Amino acid sequence: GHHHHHHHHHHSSGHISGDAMEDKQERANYEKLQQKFQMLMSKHQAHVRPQFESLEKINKDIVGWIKLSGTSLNYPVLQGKTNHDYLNLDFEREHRRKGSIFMDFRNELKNLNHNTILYGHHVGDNTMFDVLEDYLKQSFYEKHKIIEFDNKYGKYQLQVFSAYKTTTKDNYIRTDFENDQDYQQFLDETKRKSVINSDVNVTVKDRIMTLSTCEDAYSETTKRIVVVAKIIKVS
Ligand code: NI
Ligand code: NI
Ligand code: NI
Ligand code: NI
Repeated sequence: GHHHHHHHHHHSSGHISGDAMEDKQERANYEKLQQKFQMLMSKHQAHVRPQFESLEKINKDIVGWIKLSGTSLNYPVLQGKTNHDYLNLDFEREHRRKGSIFMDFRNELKNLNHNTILYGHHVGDNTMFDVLEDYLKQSFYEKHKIIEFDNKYGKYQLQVFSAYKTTTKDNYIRTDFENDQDYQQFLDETKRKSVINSDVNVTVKDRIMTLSTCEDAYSETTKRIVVVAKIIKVS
């Protein structure tokens, strides 16, 4: 008939059965929010501001939405005053190990900085940023070159051009650069590190978005997966 998932998923705790009740409840909350957002989008076909003004009623910290068709990446983007505000908090401001997909506290929304950074968990249960790992394969990249990114000030597409693995020590990412030479070096370095080949033209006149896995404090994880994309304005 008309099914969004392999199996039917109950949303009310009282009807959720089986193992991992909590995980299923967390999943239910995202499914509910995805539905609310999808209806908002289909309704405001000519704009994007109303969609987010509606989401802000839930939490003013919801500053965007990121979605990749055919994958589990379909979540609200949170932003706090630090890069750990939403590390272990969901969009309802409830404590959750996986937290939220969140934007670096330094980034602007109305007029994007040179490099906009989003962070998310990668626990390997096919949620949040687990999808970034799939980008390390050329086959997957080719079929998922465009990611949707929306915010109150516009609708964008992220044209993926680099995916690689690094350490968890690499904790300082620049949002803007001293000059074109440094930005050019960053772009060149980004393509150089990529384990996948891309034909995307990115120049110093362009803006990019960095998607990075992020781990819990005092975690054993040693590697991070990074995916970088060129930001394209849709409407
Ligand atoms: Ni079933
Ligand atoms: Ni269920
Ligand atoms: Ni049932
Ligand atoms: Ni608390």
